[PDB]
Amino acid sequence: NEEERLINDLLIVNKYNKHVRPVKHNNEVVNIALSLTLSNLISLKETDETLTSNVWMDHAWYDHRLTWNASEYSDISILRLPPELVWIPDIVLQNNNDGQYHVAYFCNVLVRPNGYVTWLPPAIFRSSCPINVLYFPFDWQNCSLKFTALNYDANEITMDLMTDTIDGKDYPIEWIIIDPEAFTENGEWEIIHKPAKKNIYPDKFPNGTNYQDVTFYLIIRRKPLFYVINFITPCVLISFLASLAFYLPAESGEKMSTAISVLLAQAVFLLLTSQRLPETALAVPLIGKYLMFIMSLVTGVIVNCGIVLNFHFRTPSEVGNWNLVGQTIDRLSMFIITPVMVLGTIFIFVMGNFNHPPAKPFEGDPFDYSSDHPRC
Amino acid sequence: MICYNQQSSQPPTTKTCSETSCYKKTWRDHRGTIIERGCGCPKVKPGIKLHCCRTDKCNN
Amino acid sequence: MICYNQQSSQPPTTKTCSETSCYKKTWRDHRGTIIERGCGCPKVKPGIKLHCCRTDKCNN
Amino acid sequence: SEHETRLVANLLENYNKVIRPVEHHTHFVDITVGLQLIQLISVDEVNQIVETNVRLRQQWIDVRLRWNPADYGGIKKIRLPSDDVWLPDLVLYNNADGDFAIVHMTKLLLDYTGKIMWTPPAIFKSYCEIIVTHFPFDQQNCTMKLGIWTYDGTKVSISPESDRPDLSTFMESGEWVMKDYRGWKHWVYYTCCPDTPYLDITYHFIMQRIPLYFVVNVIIPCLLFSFLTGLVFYLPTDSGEKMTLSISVLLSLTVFLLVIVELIPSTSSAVPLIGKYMLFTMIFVISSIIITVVVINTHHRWKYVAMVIDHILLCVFMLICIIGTVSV
Amino acid sequence: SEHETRLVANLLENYNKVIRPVEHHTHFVDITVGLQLIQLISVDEVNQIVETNVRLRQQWIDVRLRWNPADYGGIKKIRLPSDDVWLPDLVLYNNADGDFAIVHMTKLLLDYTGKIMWTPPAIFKSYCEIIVTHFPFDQQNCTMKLGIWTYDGTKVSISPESDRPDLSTFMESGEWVMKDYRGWKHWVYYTCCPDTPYLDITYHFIMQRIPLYFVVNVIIPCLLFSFLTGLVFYLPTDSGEKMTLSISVLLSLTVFLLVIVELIPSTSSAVPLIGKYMLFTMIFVISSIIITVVVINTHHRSPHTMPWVRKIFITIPNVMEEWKYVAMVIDHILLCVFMLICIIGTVSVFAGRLI
Amino acid sequence: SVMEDTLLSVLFETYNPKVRPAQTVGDKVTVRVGLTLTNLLILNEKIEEMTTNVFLNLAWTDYRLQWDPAAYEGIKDLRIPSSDVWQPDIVLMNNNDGSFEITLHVNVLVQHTGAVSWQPSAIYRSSCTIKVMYFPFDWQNCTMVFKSYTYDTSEVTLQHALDAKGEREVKEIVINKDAFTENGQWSIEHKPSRKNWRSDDPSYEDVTFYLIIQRKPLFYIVYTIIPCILISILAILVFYLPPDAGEKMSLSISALLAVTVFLLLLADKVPETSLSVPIIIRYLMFIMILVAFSVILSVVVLNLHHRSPNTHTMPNWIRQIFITLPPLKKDWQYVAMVADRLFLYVFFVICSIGTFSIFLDASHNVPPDNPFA
Amino acid sequence: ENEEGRLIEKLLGDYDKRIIPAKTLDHIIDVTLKLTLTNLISLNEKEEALTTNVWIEIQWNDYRLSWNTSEYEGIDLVRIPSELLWLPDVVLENNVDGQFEVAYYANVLVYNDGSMYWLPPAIYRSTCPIAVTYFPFDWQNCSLVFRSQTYNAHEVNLQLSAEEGEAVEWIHIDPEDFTENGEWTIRHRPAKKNYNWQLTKDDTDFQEIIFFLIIQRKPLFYIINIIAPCVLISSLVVLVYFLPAQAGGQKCTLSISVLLAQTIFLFLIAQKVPETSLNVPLIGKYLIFVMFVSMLIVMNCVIVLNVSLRNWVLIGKVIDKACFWIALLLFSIGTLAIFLTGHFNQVPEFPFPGDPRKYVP
Ligand SMILES: *[C@@H]1O[C@H](CO)[C@@H](O[C@@H]2O[C@H](CO)[C@@H](O[C@@H]3O[C@H](CO[C@H]4O[C@H](CO[C@H]5O[C@H](CO)[C@@H](O)[C@H](O)[C@@H]5O)[C@@H](O)[C@H](O)[C@@H]4O)[C@@H](O)[C@H](O)[C@H]3NC(C)=O)[C@H](O)[C@H]2NC(C)=O)[C@H](O)[C@H]1NC(C)=O
Ligand SMILES: *[C@@H]1O[C@H](CO)[C@@H](O[C@@H]2O[C@H](CO)[C@@H](O)[C@H](O)[C@H]2NC(C)=O)[C@H](O)[C@H]1NC(C)=O
Ligand SMILES: *[C@@H]1O[C@H](CO)[C@@H](O[C@@H]2O[C@H](CO)[C@@H](O)[C@H](O)[C@H]2NC(C)=O)[C@H](O)[C@H]1NC(C)=O
Ligand SMILES: *[C@@H]1O[C@H](CO)[C@@H](O)[C@H](O)[C@H]1NC(C)=O
Repeated sequence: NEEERLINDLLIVNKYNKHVRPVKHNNEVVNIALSLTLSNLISLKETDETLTSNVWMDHAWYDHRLTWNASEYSDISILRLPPELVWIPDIVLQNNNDGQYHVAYFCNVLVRPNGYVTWLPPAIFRSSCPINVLYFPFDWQNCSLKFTALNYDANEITMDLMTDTIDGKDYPIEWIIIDPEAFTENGEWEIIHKPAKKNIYPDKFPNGTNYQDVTFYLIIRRKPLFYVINFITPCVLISFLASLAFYLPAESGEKMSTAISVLLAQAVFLLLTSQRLPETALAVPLIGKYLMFIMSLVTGVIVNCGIVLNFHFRTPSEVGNWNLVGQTIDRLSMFIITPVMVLGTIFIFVMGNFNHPPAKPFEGDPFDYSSDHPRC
Repeated sequence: MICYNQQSSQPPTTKTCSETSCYKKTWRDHRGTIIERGCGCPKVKPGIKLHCCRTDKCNN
Repeated sequence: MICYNQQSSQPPTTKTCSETSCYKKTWRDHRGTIIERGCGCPKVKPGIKLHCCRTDKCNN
Repeated sequence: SEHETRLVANLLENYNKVIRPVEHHTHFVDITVGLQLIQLISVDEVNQIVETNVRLRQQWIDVRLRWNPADYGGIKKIRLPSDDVWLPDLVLYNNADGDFAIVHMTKLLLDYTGKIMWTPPAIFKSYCEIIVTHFPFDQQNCTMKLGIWTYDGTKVSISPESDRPDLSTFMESGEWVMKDYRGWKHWVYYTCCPDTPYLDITYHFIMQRIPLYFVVNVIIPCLLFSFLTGLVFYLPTDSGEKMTLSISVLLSLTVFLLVIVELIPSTSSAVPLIGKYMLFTMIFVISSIIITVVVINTHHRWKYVAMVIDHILLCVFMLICIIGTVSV
Repeated sequence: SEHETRLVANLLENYNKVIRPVEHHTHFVDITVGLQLIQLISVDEVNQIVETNVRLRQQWIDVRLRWNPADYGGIKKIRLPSDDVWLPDLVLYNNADGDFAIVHMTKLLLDYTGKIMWTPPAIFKSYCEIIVTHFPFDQQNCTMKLGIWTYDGTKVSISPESDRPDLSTFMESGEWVMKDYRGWKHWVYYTCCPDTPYLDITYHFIMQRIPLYFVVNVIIPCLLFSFLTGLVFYLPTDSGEKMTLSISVLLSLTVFLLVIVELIPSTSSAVPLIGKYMLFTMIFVISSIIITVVVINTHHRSPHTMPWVRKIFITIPNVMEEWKYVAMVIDHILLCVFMLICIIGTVSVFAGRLI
Repeated sequence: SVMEDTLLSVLFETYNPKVRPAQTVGDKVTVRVGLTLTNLLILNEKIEEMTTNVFLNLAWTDYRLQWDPAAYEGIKDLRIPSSDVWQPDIVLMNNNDGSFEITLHVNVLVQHTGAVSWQPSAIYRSSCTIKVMYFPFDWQNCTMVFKSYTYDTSEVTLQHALDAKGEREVKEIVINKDAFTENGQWSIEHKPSRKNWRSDDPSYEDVTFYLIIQRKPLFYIVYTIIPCILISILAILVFYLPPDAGEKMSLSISALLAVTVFLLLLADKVPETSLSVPIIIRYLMFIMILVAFSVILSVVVLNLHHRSPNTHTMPNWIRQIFITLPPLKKDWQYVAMVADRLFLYVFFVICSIGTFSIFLDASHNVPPDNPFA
Repeated sequence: ENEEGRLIEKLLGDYDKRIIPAKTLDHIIDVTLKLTLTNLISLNEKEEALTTNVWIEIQWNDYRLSWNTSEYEGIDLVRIPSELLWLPDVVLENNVDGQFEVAYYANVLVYNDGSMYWLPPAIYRSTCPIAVTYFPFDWQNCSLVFRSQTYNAHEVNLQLSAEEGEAVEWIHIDPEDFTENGEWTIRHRPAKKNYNWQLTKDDTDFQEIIFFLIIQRKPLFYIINIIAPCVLISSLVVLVYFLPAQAGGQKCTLSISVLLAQTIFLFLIAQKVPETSLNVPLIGKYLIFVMFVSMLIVMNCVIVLNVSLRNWVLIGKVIDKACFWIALLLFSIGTLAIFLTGHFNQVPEFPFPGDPRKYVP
């Protein structure tokens, strides 16, 4: 096996040091190209604002020390070496809830005779990303994974993007690579935009670990089916019953029961929705706005039908006149308030339903960052 | 109906089938690009291009 | 009255108290057999054998 | 044994676990991969993750670990640790949040001809495509995909030892039944490289959910409230208990909706039979409330027409409740 | 420092960390173990575990780690990592689900005479003994047992550093208050082994729960429900309204049962005071249901004729349509007796552990 | 490069990271401790714990790692892995869990003069007392203390970190605006830093970083205050209903059941600390007691309404007082109505005054301008 | 000078921890192990996992680690750390998580003749299916399977420890330093060596040592918070037969409110019952039955109201009185039979039904 001789010459005979970056002189930079393959989106449960996702982050850099003449040995074109024997540029996810900064599996690398090293270690990342609940559950979340090189500054290594070839020309991979056959869509979240960007901050200096950044954005829109079946429809129907409670005669003194019981069902729905969202105070959720609007309206319903009941049971110390007065005020109140409730619910739930993402990430950039139409 | 049943850039290979359609399926994964050839043309996941065809040996 | 206050197989020792009874509490743990001796005798958890004895020097 | 000590010393004097064990780098190391199912830890429908307890049976031949038994007292098997020999890095291609490779060492058996038998355990959290359409009477056909992560087909080739996984020591899950289970080996070629095969093995298990927990917990009370709500129409309007009974069964249905929504999976991929039946019951109750409010309005406006309307509504809603609970 | 580098190189040349530091094998290593309670992290009753953040401080002398300060320039204290010297293996005997030994190393302090000063931290999930009988007015006395695992008394001897645990830097728990903390050492001999003592050190902390969360979240609503359920008897039967009030206060109390069982620990060793009170209140409300039902049945009786009933119910009014009057008298009698029962039961259930 | 390898071999020929640097016996190593707060993850009060992602600035001068750049191809600084260089055990002391040491071990940066820098990231979970008596309208101090676990003031001397352009020290938690995400329910008003000693312990010194953060209660305000206001409106309305409707108890006890439902809702989200009662729980109990008194007084109203001369005889005192306040059964309904109106006015006064007082008490809670740190 | 240093340096010199200690071929290392339960931490039915803190002791013989006590200052017992010696890879196979090995790697006590005494404490998340048929009045039969992870029956011989000449075929319990779990009480605790006859002498799964734990739940928390409140509240549906059948008689709201309280109890029991779909829990059966009883109550109230407000009221009262006894008898016999079936479920007085031995010291 010529592999024995090749490895011994590369690592031991030449005195390979894995703690020194591969440059000829200590003024050149190491060009490190990154990609990101999203194996699957596990969940984005909103209580802790975690984006847990299995990703396949791919590296590619040049190591002049890991080079050899193929013809001198047997025709060995590809070589494999564990990471703990070769210089591995450790880039970490800067934003993550847990303490996992590196990749999950430190898999074997591939090195060519020219020194081109490629590393694709799988990783499970639980990043921290804020959630705007303003248009819940019809909301789209725009939160990303931020990768930075904390071991070397931008003066020593540079985090570029992977470049591939289609017609002899190189174009950067400016998106998260998704395997259309293998990828199965998440049961709650739909991926709309997957842009990738390299960030340079002119505020800080190149001789610093926080001058360069590579960010893999993920704009995903929730599928509003569970909530429109178990939260929206029954609440709307019981609100409709609250509105219809005015069409009940006051002779049977049992209208208060219907109104207050509908309000209590509203309280139960509030209980249910209170444990589905984070305690974020940036903006009131659309479910929260709708629920408080409808409960205020139901309280107004209760107060108004209480006024009707008090007017109905008036006495001189003729009763038909009071009964007709109560019926007239009840009909007038119904005609006033039922359209208000119907229009309010329709307006709220078409305002929420009209929340498509802007179809263009980075609003000040005409590029759509889609794999179908690359840049170069 | 005769059409190629090979995959990617293998040497050409044909098979006989009763369907009147023959398809070429192309998509890219984390490593490279895959071309799949066969008879008929069924539904595919989003992001995959397909080439439903009706004549003999047209999914080259 | 006088009982024995030794434990396990220690050299014999004697003690006097206001109770007119002795005891010898023997139980097995993961390392050996333990014997506890004194005067009187209390209630014990299941699995322990007692020798509640009213005479003198009877818990040997 | 001093003889086995001599084996362990001599075999590892000049052994590199970094380098794959082949006579010439052109050749390939053949590996027979086998799976042995033990139990299903859980099946997470909302997260689309299936967690299982398996041990991965791997067999392959090492050319640098041969010896003559007659030269060493007649022994023919040793138990070298995993971290002392070369290992194929078999990983899950569809891992959700588990460990991609195997993190248990479990010293491997090594024959005198070079054959190596490794059986380390693992907790495979494979990503599972959950189809909530006939829940709970649903079938799951989600798999686990295995393959060599860094080596390709012409370097390291994996073959299934049997056409189906091993379930001779399977433990009954209690809510899942295996109708079928097989294993397939896939050849995939890339346009980069016409003669570089890439091999993987997918072990797919067919699972039937046992529909008893959700039936006695979610199905019985839905039918229960549904049969209640059509019964209010037989009450006379004279007693002031019509709205009370109707709205109170509605409120009990709301609390039941609460227990369902905290019980059934929250996945939004598709509405299941549970969701359809819950919606049907909810619509039934709402329509009952509206029409019986109209009934009271007819009464306090007429008694005979109100009563005959009530009987007709009772018959119609019994009929539609029966057909709805039978169809779903 | 070059002197300290030379000293470290000299000390760790022939040193072996798998041999206890005694001049002769018959000797024993003398160790003084002491604890520092930093905080009481949590006490869960259902799993019967107490978890706290401590750092056990132990001292011993290592003869073969001594040196002459005058030779090495005058250094008297050095800071070897704990991974390369001999360490006693103190093991929490009543560990529930934590770590038996420690996992943090936290390099020790070594003196020129061989004395070792090592204070590593550890979170002890020590098994507790929970008595839920006066909960939430409960006092717990569960311990924290430490001892050498593999060695015995004649080979490795441990003694407490101080008669009490160190609580100088113990922050307030916020839901527990500590009466007493104490440290005891026990010798145990086996029927084997007539002159082989086995040593351990047991630290116990008397913990009393601060009863303000449960009183104002779990007990006051119970008091309100108990007061309200007996008040339906003042509401006249003429309105069809006794039933709704009583059954709805029962339903509200059922929802409060849901929340109380969501809050109260689910241990089943014994019925707690809160559990006894809620069971009492359940029985009280149910009895009110039956009594209200029989009163309503009495009210709407009508001619069967009214019997001695009018003889006592029409003498009772003298010491303070006929069916309505007797129902009213019965309702006031029951309201009075039910208020009395409610107040005496409330006093008696919490009588004790508060007096 | 080859020259970097030569320099690394020369520097680490006789250097061990287990020896504290000291020119002379008894010298002190001045370690500068700083902190950049990337984001404030959570401050859940159920377990009395705050989780933060921070970069922990360190800077100490190690004499052994100094060289002449003129003889090494003009190289001024090197990136050496943190395990190959001595570092002080600067760890978090008031950590709720057992994680004392920094999570991420980034390689150190050493200049040719011996100066060493370290910016290791960590996910620190520190324990901090929660002053839950104005909850949720409260601000938390929630300190965070850093010190060298093994070295004391006789071996190291902790100091404050230096800014980017280093002439003056920074005495506060600096934030990189490029990498920072607001929590969404907490706002960082004050973020001072101060070194602490103890008179009883002359061998003690730490660097402490505080976070005077005031909660944004909009979620709690809406989800509890608004339904509680509606419940109070129902409880004040139930009087205005006529007794003849025979439905006062339905509304009253439904409101009480609702407020118990919100008690169930909030019992999950309130901390289980017995030091004091928060404002929100006191408000919930005030509303519940108000509804209970509404139920009792409405029972009294119904009892006075249904009384009849054949069963009850009007006393003289109620006749004069209830027929006094307005400025044979018909007298009973009239007294019932007058008592009802009196109860309505009384509960209006009580509810309005109590709610306004509670909200004013919980609204005048503002963190001080000077954090006293 | 501590001569234990001389012994350690002599013994561990030219000692390989990856070698079976067999003297020659056909030598099987007889491994004797006994289990000492310290704490039964918990048993959650949702995950079907049993958590216990156990101190398993392992004894075996190593000919390479024997010396002559006469020439080493008369010492015969030495403590060697476990990571420097060969150990039999005995692991708990039936674990929900991946914690096969022990928690604390304690020192190994070597003797003069090469004997071994290893007592590593461990915490195990062992698995055991839950028999929910008689919940909560149920007894669980949970097991702990120990077998060698690597060596087969031709290399090691697992067996129970022998004390005083009699094998300890039980899990040792310290009678004076043991406290009950507080929800589970331990009735039986046998231990027996088991063979997998479907599998040959090789393949590492032939032999095993199984430590059983037959434990019965203490149903005091469930009775006072779920069972008794449910039966007390739903005993109220029979009182609808004494209320008048008119406006204000107000039977329907009582029936429906008791039913809604039973629904709230269904929610409450939802967090306690496990997800096993093999058998319906006994309390679940009782809950379904009692909701059906309330259903008959509601329907009967409906017909009583219809008859009393049509026909004539007295015949409605006759129907009411006649059906009150039927409903009361039905509810009483149903609840009594269900709770008698639950109570009569007791642990069998034999650990193994066919085995006459008691399996207890
Ligand atoms: C708690 O659960 C445990 C297990 O979950 C219960 O323990 C069970 O108790 C049963 C009652 O005693 C046991 O049944 C008895 O098993 C033994 C042994 O069975 C094994 O050997 C059989 C015979 O093999 C020989 O013959 C074959 C044919 O010639 C040969 O091919 C072979 O090489 C052997 O030479 C074999 O057929 C079988 O498959 C087993 O491998 C039998 O001898 C008894 O007849 C069984 N019945 C009785 C009444 O004794 C059962 O084995 C045992 N399980 C385990 C895993 O040990 C325990 O009872 C439960 N506690 C309760 C309910 O309180
Ligand atoms: C998704 O979020 C990212 C980052 O939060 C946005 O990118 C930045 O947006 C701001 C807001 O206008 C710009 O000032 C920046 O120039 C953008 N880029 C960077 C690198 O910060 C992005 O616009 C968001 N997209 C959508 C559709 O919301
Ligand atoms: C936050 O807490 C710290 C300490 O926990 C407070 O710092 C103390 O402030 C007082 C008042 O100036 C000093 O007398 C003490 O010496 C300080 N230190 C200690 C340890 O008590 C700080 O004032 C608190 N912040 C606020 C806003 O109250
Ligand atoms: C980084 O470069 C700037 C630019 O002049 C300089 O001011 C600063 O001191 C440098 N920092 C270091 C650590 O060399």
